[PDB]
Amino acid sequence: AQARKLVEQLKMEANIDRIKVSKAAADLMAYCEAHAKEDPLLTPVPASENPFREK
Amino acid sequence: QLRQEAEQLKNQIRDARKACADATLSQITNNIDPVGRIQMRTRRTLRGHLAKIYAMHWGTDSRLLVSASQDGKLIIWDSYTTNKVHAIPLRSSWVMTCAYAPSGNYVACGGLDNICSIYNLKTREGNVRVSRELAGHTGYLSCCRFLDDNQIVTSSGDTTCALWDIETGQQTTTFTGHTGDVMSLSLAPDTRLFVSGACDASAKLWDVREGMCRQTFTGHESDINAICFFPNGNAFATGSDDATCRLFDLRADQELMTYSHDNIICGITSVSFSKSGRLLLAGYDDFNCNVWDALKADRAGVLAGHDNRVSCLGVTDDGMAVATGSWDSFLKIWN
Amino acid sequence: TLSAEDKAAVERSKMIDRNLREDGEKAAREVKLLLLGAGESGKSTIVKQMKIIHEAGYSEEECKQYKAVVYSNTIQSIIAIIRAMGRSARADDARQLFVLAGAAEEGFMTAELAGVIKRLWKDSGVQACFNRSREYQLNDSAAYYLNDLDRIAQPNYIPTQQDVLRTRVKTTGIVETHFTFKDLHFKMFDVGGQRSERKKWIHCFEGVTAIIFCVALSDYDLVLAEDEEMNRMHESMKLFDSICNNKWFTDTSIILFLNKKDLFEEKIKKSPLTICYPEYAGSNTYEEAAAYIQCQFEDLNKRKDTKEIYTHFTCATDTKNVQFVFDAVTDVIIKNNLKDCGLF
Amino acid sequence: MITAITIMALYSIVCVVGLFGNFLVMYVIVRYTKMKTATNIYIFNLALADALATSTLPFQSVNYLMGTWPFGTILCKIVISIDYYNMFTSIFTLCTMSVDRYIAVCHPVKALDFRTPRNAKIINVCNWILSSAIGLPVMFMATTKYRQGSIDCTLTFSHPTWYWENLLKICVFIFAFIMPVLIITVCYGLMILRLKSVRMLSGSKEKDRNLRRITRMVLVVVAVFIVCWTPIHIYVIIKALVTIPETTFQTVSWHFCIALGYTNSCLNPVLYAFLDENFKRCFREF
Ligand SMILES: CC(C)CCC[C@@H](C)[C@H]1CC[C@H]2[C@@H]3CC=C4C[C@@H](O)CC[C@]4(C)[C@H]3CC[C@]12C
Ligand SMILES: CC(C)CCC[C@@H](C)[C@H]1CC[C@H]2[C@@H]3CC=C4C[C@@H](O)CC[C@]4(C)[C@H]3CC[C@]12C
Ligand SMILES: Nc1nc2c(ncn2[C@@H]2O[C@H](COP(=O)(O)OP(O)(O)=S)[C@@H](O)[C@H]2O)c(=O)[nH]1
Ligand SMILES: C=CCN1CC[C@]23c4c5ccc(O)c4O[C@H]2C(=O)CC[C@@]3(O)[C@H]1C5
Repeated sequence: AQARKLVEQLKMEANIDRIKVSKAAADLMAYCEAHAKEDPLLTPVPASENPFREK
Repeated sequence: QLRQEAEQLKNQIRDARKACADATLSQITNNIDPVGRIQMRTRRTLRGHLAKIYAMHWGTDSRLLVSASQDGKLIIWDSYTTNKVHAIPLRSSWVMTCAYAPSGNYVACGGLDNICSIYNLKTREGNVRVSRELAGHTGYLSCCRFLDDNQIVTSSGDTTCALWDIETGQQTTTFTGHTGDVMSLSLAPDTRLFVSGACDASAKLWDVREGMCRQTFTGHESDINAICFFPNGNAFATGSDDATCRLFDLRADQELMTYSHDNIICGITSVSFSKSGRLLLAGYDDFNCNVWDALKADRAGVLAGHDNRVSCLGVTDDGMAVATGSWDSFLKIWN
Repeated sequence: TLSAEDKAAVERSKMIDRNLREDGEKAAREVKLLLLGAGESGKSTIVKQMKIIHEAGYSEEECKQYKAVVYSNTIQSIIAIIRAMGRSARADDARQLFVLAGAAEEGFMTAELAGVIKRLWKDSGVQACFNRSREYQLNDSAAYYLNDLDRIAQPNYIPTQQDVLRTRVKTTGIVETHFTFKDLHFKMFDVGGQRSERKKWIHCFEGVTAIIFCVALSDYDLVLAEDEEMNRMHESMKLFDSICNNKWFTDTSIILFLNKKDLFEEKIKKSPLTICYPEYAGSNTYEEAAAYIQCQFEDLNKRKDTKEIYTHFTCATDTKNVQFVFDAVTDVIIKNNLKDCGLF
Repeated sequence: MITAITIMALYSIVCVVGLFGNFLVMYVIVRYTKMKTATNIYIFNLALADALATSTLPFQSVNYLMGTWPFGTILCKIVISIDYYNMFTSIFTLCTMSVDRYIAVCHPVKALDFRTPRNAKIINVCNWILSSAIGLPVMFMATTKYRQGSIDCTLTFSHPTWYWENLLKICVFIFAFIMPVLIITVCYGLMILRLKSVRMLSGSKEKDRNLRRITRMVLVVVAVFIVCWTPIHIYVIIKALVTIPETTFQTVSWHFCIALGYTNSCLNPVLYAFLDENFKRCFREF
């Protein structure tokens, strides 16, 4: 009962489409340097617009 | 019998994965400039807990977060002015999960009481009440996430995930298939998928709609303690106990990048991503968070200042903050 | 420069700070006991012989929370019975749709609750519909709420303490028992429900005052039903070994309760004592056998210079069992106060 | 000839060692360890009392060296006032620290809800207030007099000089000698008996070593306090009882009694903070 449903679950996980590692890593990197000028952690934003300042 | 059939077609699956690999992520990012060394300072220390913090979730308004500890208190903080907006007295002190709704109207918690409590933050009386308690699980509730105002997905100790409906209290969908205790789940940015990891050192992606596992990822060997989707939803990162964070993948279904070092042999409790996705922040058991480069697999900086083990972590939605809660009743927001 | 909004925010946060202050100072006076035990070791008897208070605590805060739970359960039950009606009685159906819309629009309690407790009891087919609804799984106390809620209609109704019990979901896992004994408060936890992996919630305690590890004495010659190859006292010993040699429990005191005493006295006379311990054959009496069991169970403390074990033999009534718990706890409190005073 | 030189040198060394020890204790208790536990508040206030008690020592040393008081009237008004203040603050914080340990041992259930930091704060506030409530009746009467062409500012009393003077003498004697020795011995003796009866310190070599170390470091506390405060009180009471001929021997004995009291004030941080195991834990981490 459990073994047959495990077999069919893992065999329907078998037949799915896969793109190459190069394409997925490439567009992950492309997403990385498409928002790089927006992320405040990578490039520290000026303290004038920073809402976390000493009072 | 059919055990050999399962073994040989699993052999077919990871043979297809091996044939699908032609270049690692190291070689495709071997020419980009690194982030170098980044320095982050604690602008806000959120004192007010008196016990061991275990969970933290930010808010969509990027200003209010919530954290839970072992004193039976669920404190909604303020990142801007350091103000305790709410502090709910919990009916179960043993909790290690807390969630914050995308609308900001609801907050969740759960733990060894097998109950996913939901609290209404904007009742007509002005205080915080209890709306619905989600019963049906037989194990400790490790991570819950709010899909919307109506649905919430939970990971339990009974090796099954569950999708709930708030006004009925019934699991509309059950996500079975884990041969081990699921400890963390992360919702997709498009709220159509979610991926969870378990003690069997495997991660599984599920469809919220049709309720069946699509992919499995067996990169880790110890367990899975944390998991977090990429901002675009095409990858995720996994924390574990063998001193390794692994960046898995969806459309290619392998282990892309290994974030491990030979001096940080402690475990990992928490992972999060920034807005750009280039900065994977991971909490560790050696009392400090490590900041990793999600493309170069090297440490950029260390978030010290916690004298006890870091337990929970989260990057805010607009990327301007990183809150780390740890086992010393304090939270720390960094820039 | 901050005005009324920030001033009110600061005042509210100060109030939260004070509330956390008294709550933490109250929780510091408690004593946390972690009650362990193997299969049918006798934890239920230990719990039930300390029957003083179990539902006592934050009674005012309890009754002011689950009102939304009550309203949501009532609206779920009425929409469930409306849906189970399908798949001369239309005016009340329109009334039920109206109270459905009112509950979707909150509406508090002034108008909708009076209508929903008035119109439901006028008809006679409601009981038949509820009986037909039992084919599928529904709320276990829907009609119970219906016939024990219509008697009161106050905006802040406090009928009984039983309402808090019936609305709150019973905890399958961690179990809380809070009793007091000689001006000191005890909070005992039963972890019998949690049966997945203890390695990921034993650290969730990490600092309880004492452990109440219970062992049945008469399981020395008994064997488990799981493959019929494991002795029950041997797995009790291995659980005690895992608890004693634990990184989270390295200095806490363990109070071993050897519970099945009269059954042990019955078993010694007809059964040999060499089944559990083949290397031991000293006597056949109750005293030496029980003492040898206790001695072979206390040497599992691999760090005897810091951790203390207080072993007691309890059988049936034993008012002095709680006294033994209190003595061990006050010894632990003395050690903690000496640690706090820079003496120990 | 050289008696003044050696007593000035001994005053100087006891003053600098006391000030350095109390400053180290204050530095550690502010920077390295915090002030959250009640005993930390107690040792902080003891450190302040000892540091402010020994800060008047250069004034008295140069008063003896120059044979006169060239510091005016208000300066020694506050010096004698702060000396009477500081002896009572240090003595009373020793008394309340011993009471604290006795409560933590013999009454554990009550010490759960009594040994809170705010309770220690209000006890210490009442301590310095009650020391001030008898140091301020000295503030309004100490003054500078002239005798034999030299300046001295011993405190001067009303028209019944002997009655008020001896009332002050017997009151400070009974309070700051009979009150601490009785309280300290009864509290520490009951604590040591209860530790002898308790399980965790008996029945093993390590446990008996721990119990013997606790008894040793309590008995050395009582012994150092009694020995260092014991010659000055009875010497003052026999100077007040019978007249004494003026000799070099009585001057050197008086100065050695003063030095022994200030040596207690100097050695309190050594046997009260450095011998605490929490401070040892803080020290071994760096
Ligand atoms: C300088 C001299 C002459 C004046 C008298 C000083 C008195 C008023 C001072 C000296 C030491 C002080 C205490 C030192 C430390 C603390 C801890 C703090 O968290 C609350 C106040 C409290 C308890 C202080 C109260 C006031 C105090 C007793
Ligand atoms: C209680 C024990 C431990 C110590 C007692 C010490 C005191 C009481 C002793 C020690 C040295 C003593 C002094 C030594 C010498 C002299 C000179 C003599 O012409 C008059 C008495 C006088 C001034 C003594 C007074 C009492 C004295 C101060
Ligand atoms: N004759 C006799 N019976 C005893 C004695 N003490 C306990 N029991 C029974 O032992 C079972 C343990 O069940 P329990 O619920 O604790 O199991 P658990 O580990 O899952 S919580 C209970 O039914 C008790 O009547 C005793 O002295 N004499
Ligand atoms: C060791 C120094 C403490 N001092 C406190 C005040 C005083 C003193 C001591 C003991 C008993 C007293 O009555 C008394 O008053 C004072 C006095 O007469 C000169 C000696 C002292 O400065 C000294 C010790």
